[PDB]
Amino acid sequence: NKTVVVTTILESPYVMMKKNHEMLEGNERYEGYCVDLAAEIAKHCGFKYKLTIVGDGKYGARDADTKIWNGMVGELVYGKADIAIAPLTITLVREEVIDFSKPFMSLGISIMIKKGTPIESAEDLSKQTEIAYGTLDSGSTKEFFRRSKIAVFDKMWTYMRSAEPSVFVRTTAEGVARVRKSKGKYAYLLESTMNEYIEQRKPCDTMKVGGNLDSKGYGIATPKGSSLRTPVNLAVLKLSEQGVLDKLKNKWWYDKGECGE
Amino acid sequence: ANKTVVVTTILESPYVMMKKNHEMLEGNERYEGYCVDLAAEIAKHCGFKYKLTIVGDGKYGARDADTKIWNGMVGELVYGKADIAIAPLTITLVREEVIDFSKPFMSLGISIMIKKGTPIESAEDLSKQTEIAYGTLDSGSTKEFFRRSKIAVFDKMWTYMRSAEPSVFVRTTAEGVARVRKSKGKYAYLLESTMNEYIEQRKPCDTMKVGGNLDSKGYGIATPKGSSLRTPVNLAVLKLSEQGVLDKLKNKWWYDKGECGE
Ligand SMILES: O=S1(=O)NCc2cccc(-c3ccc(-c4ccccc4F)cc3)c2O1
Ligand SMILES: [Cl-]
Ligand code: NA
Repeated sequence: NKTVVVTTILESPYVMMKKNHEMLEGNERYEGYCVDLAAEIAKHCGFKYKLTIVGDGKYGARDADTKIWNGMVGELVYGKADIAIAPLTITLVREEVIDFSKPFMSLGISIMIKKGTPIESAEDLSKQTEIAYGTLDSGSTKEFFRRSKIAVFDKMWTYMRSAEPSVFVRTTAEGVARVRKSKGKYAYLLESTMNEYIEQRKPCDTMKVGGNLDSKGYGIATPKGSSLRTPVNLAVLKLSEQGVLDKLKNKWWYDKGECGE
Repeated sequence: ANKTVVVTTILESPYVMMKKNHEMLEGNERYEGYCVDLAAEIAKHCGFKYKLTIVGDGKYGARDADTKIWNGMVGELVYGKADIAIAPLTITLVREEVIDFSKPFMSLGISIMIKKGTPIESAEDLSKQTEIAYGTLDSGSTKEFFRRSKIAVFDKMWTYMRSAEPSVFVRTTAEGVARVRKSKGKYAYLLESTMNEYIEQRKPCDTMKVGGNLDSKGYGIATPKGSSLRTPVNLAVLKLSEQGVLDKLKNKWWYDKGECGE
C-alpha cells in the first residue's frame, strides 16, 4: 500500500510546530486539532500517512491571470498530495475541482477588533474610514467579499481591494499581529473558529464582535477519482457521532484557553 | 428524457406546512414552508419539475430491528418510491450507508425544551432527577443518539427513557410540544435546536430552549444511490448557501414570523 500524502497548513490550533521540533522528525514535528484528526481518519481508514506543510502557505485560490490553483487546493488538483486535512472551507468553486467530506466543523466569517475599538458590525466597518480592515490572501474569506452582492459586503470589498498600503495579509498570524499593533486602527475579517481561539490567548487584547456574516463548514478534501473519498466521509461522520470531534475542539480551544479558509 | 421528480418530505413546521386555503388547492400549491421554498430553488438551479409528496407513515427514517426494513422518508428513497427528500433530514452515518446527502443546508444540535419555569437548565440536570420525565421523537436521529451514546450522562438518560412507563417517546414533534405544554413542567422534550427555536417564538410562548446543544450536525438533501440528481443538487445547495439564500429563508420562516415578538 502507498503512504498517503496529507497536505496541511500551519494554522493555530489546527497544526502547530511542537516545542523542540527542530530535532523531531516526520509527523512527530506537529501537534494540534488536524494532527489529531489525521490520526483519527487514518485509523478508521487503515492507511499510513505523511503530514506535509503546503509549500506556499496558502489555503488555495485560482489565479485570475493563469487560472492555476495555488495552496492546498493546488497540491490536490495537480497530484502533489492525496488528501488535505486542514481548516479548509467547503465552497462551490472548490467542490467543482476537488471532493470534500461532510463537514467536521462549522464556522462563519467574523470580525476581530482590538479591545475598545468602536465597531460592532460589518455595517459599522462599511460606514467609516478611520479604521482599516482586511482579510487573508488566497482564501475563502477574501473570495466571499470579492463576490458578495450584499450591499455592506460589496461596499467593504470596494474599499479593501483598492486600499493603500495593502490591507490583505499572508497568514492569520500576521492579521492578528496587525490588529494588535494598530492601536485600534485595524480590524481583521477571519473565520470565527480562529477568532474564538485567538480570543483566549494572551495578551487577551482582541475580541470577536457582532454575529457571523455567513455559515459554512470545513471538510476533508480529496482529488477527483480518489479511492479515499468514501472511507474518509464515513470516518468523519463516525467521529462526529462518537463525540470525538467535540472532544478535539474542547482540547485545542478551551483546554488551551488562557484568558478565562 | 425528462420525468417529473418525486419529492418526499414531511409536515413539520416551519419546513412543510398546509397552506391556509389548502382545501382549495392541488399539488405543490397546498404547501408552504422553508423546504417548500428550498425545493423550488433547487429545482430551478437543477432544471427539473417535481411533485411534493408527504411521507405516508409521517416518519423521518429508521431501520426496524426484527425485519431490518427502513421506514420513513429514508425508506421511500431506499425502496425507490421517491426520487429525492427535501426535508429537515439529519445527515447520519447509518443513513449515509444507504442514501446520499448533499452538503448541509442547515446546522443543528439536540436540545432541551421545557415549559417555562421548569427547574432544569441542562442534560445533566435531567439525568440527576426523577420528578420530570423526558423523551424524544420515534424513528429519528435524536432517539438513536441516546441509544448509541457512550457518554455517561447521555447513556444514563437512554437507560431511563428506554424503560420509562408510560412511554416518553412521541410519534411527532407536535405531540412532544403538546406533552411539554400540558404536563405542568413534569415533561421535558429532547428535539433538534432548529425546531425548539421555532416553537419558542410561537404562541402561547410557554416553552423555552435551555442549556447548550448536545451535539452538532446538519440537514442535507438526500437522493437514492445512483441518482442522476446527486451532483447537481449538491452544487445547488452550495450556490444557495453562498448566495445568502439559505440565510434569507431561515429568517423568513423562523423570525420574521415570530409571534412572541431528525
Ligand atoms: O453533520 S455534518 O454533515 N457532519 C458533521 C458536522 C460536524 C460539525 C458541524 C457540521 C455542520 C453542519 C452544517 C453546516 C452548515 C450550515 C449552513 C450552511 C452550510 C453548512 F455547511 C456546517 C457544518 C457538521 O455537518
Ligand atoms: Cl521542518
Ligand atoms: Na458530544
